[PDB]
Amino acid sequence: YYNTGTAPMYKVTPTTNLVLDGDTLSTIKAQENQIGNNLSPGDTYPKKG
Amino acid sequence: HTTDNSTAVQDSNGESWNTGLSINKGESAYINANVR
Repeated sequence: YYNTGTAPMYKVTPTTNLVLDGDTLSTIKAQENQIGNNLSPGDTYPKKG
Repeated sequence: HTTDNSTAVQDSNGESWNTGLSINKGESAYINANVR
C-alpha cells in the first residue's frame, strides 16, 4: 500500500480486483491479517526494506 | 508302468492404464457474476 495525499490513513482496508483476461476472478476486502495500522503521506505499508 | 515328469516355468508381466471421472448431480458447477 502507498499513500500520495496530504493526510495519513489509519486502519487501511483496501478492496482489490483480480482479473485474468476480462474476467474478475475474485474481489477481496482486506481482513485483520492484511490491514495496515498506519500509512503516513509518502510512506508505504509494509515499510521500505 | 509308465511315468512322465514335467517342470514348467512361467514368467508373465503386464501393465494397465485407468481413467476416471466422478460428478455430483446436486452441485455440478459454481457460477460467478461480474456486475456494476
